[PDB]
This record gives sequence, structure tokens and C-alpha cells, in this order.
Amino acid sequence: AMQVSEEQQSLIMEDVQVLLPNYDDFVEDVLQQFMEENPETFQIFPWADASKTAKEMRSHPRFKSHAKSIGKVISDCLVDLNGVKKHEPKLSSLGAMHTKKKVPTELFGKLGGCILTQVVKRVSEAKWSEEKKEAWLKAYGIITVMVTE
Amino acid sequence: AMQVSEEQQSLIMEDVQVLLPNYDDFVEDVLQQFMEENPETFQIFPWADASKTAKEMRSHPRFKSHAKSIGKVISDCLVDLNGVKKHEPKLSSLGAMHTKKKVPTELFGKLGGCILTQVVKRVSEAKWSEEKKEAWLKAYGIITVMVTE
Ligand code: HEM
Ligand code: HEM
Repeated sequence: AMQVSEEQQSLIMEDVQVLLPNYDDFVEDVLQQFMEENPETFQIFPWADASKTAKEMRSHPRFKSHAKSIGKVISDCLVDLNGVKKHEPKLSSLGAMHTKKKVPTELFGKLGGCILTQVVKRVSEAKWSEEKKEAWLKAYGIITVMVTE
Repeated sequence: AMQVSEEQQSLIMEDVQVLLPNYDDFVEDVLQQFMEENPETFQIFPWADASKTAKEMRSHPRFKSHAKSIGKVISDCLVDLNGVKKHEPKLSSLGAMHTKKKVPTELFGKLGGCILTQVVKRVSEAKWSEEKKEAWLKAYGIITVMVTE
């Protein structure tokens, strides 16, 4: 039941289109808010420079490049949620970076709150809905499993 | 006095030539021994997979790629120790990865012991000497400062 309905896939694709024209900005907004709200990430991300604010980090090539990388895994999963197992072997080595010992498990929940917040910011008020909220949350759950397992 | 004598530069260049034909193997030998002797590096290197031995990690593309990266910084410094400040801005972002909080400071000493051990393994017994030992140790000290400061 790690499967989304066809209607959930479709609601997601409809927000992916809204996000596509500014997709890189969207993903950097997410990582910047995540780092603002969870300051311990400046010790977990090796490239993060603890003498700078998240917003100062946003200019750094290593912030941009980490956002582009997670941005790609998320994009590839969102666009075909049920067929996500095709990405299995290219993913593969993510598991070892995301163990409980390296990444405190409650940070996954936090990062999903940040994705949902930036999604709400880019989607129109008229289009956002409870059903979309549940489709994105379920989607985030599947992406989570791919990156940890 | 972060400066090596011309004679120390020259003793180093003479070992760099011995290492060049197998340089990548040499640097992977170093990282593999470092990870065998200091098991906590499997929590510090994010890509390291704690369910595997260092030697099993050696096959992984992320082990090979991390060894190639440190291998390049070391090579570039060794070949012109006194003029190392030319590399300053390409280095730059290494500092934030190597703070005391992210990397326990006594591990620098450990990693330098591993470089010296693999250097002794590749250099002939007839050529290795006390003066070379001191030239490499001093060289390692300068490379250390470049990567932390
Ligand atoms: C399901 C959500 C997540 C996705 C899709 C994701 C994606 C990725 C990807 C693709 C990489 C490898 C990037 C590269 O090769 O440079 C990565 C690395 C990493 N991630 Fe995640 N990640 C997620 C959750 C988290 C969380 C919550 C944290 C907490 C800080 C986190 C921390 C890390 C760390 C420490 C690494 C090695 C990171 C790095 O090397 O900068 N990840 N992630
Ligand atoms: C003077 C000796 C050292 C040199 C020349 C060196 C070199 C480098 C380089 C060039 C990088 C960036 C590679 C990249 O962009 O992917 C790096 C990252 C890193 N280094 Fe070092 N390093 C040294 C000492 C250490 C020590 C003793 C440790 C202890 C574990 C260490 C742990 C790390 C960590 C956690 C990172 C981020 C590493 C990674 O992202 O895998 N380094 N180092």
C-alpha cells in the first residue's frame, strides 16, 4: 500500500507542472528553510559552513549542487511514484548516507514539512486542497523509503 | 617557518616520481588503512557504508572518487610546497568540512601516519631516510593547514 492512486499521481503531476519553470529555486527554498529550522544540519551536512546563515550558504556552489542532487531524486520519483523501483540501483548508495546513526530519524518528518510548505507557497490557493496535501504526504513517504532502504 | 628547505622539496619530488605511476592505488591504500585503523571514520565520511569493511568499500565509486579528490589536493601541494597559497581560493570551502566539531583533531595525525606508511611501502629501503621522513612530515603539516584554515 506504498502505492498511490491514479488520482493522487495525477494531482501531483498537476503541481509538478506549476513547479517546473522555477524548480531549482523551489528546491533551494526547501533546503534553506530546512537548515533555518533545524540548525543541527550544519553539523550533519559536511559542506555546510557553521559560521554562515542558511541564506548566506545558499550562494555557495556546494549548497546549489546538493539542492540540484536531491531535487533530481525527488523529481524522478514524483513523476512516476508507483514505478519508483526502476530507480533502485542508481539510488542504492543513498541508504548508507541516511542511516539512523548518521541522520536522526525525526529530521525526515521535518524536511517533509518544509517541502509541503514550499509547495503551498508555489501552488495557487484555489488549487491547493486536502486531497493534494495527502497526495504529497504519501509521495514524500515513498521517496523516504527509497532513500533509506 | 611553514616553509620547506629546497633540499626537502627536492627529496619530496624524488618520491613523487616513484609514486606517480601508481598514484591512484597509493592514495586508495592510504584511505583504506586510515578507515581500518580508525573505525569512527565510517560515521564521519557520509558515503561510507558501515555494514562493509574498508576493503569492501574500496570497490565503491564514492570511495574511489573521494580518494581521487584528496589525492589531487595532496599532489598539487607536494609539487610546490612553498607556493601553496596559489591554491588558497580553489581550497577555500575545505575549511568548513574540517572543523574540530566535524573532524576530531587527532585524526589528522592518524591520517599522516597512514600516508607515511604507504610512502615507506612504495619507496625503496635504500632510498628512505630520516631526512625524507622529516621532509614528508613537514609537508603533511603544511597540507593540514591548507585544508583547515
Ligand atoms: C527523502 C528525503 C531525502 C532525499 C530525497 C535526499 C536525497 C539525497 C541525495 C540524492 C543525496 C546524495 C547527494 C550527493 O551525491 O551529493 C543525499 C545525501 C545526504 N543527505 Fe539526504 N535526502 C533526504 C533526506 C535527508 C535528511 C532529512 C537529512 C538530514 C540532514 C539528509 C542528510 C544527508 C546527508 C548527511 C547526506 C550526505 C549529504 C551530503 O553528502 O551532503 N538527507 N541526500
Ligand atoms: C590534510 C589532510 C586532508 C586532506 C588533504 C583532505 C582533503 C579533502 C578534500 C579535498 C575533501 C573534499 C572532497 C570532495 O569535494 O568531495 C575532503 C572532504 C572531507 N574530509 Fe578531508 N582531508 C584531509 C583530512 C581529513 C581527516 C583526517 C578526516 C577525518 C575523517 C577528513 C574527513 C573529511 C570529511 C568528513 C569530508 C567531507 C568528506 C566527504 O565529504 O566525504 N579529512 N577532504
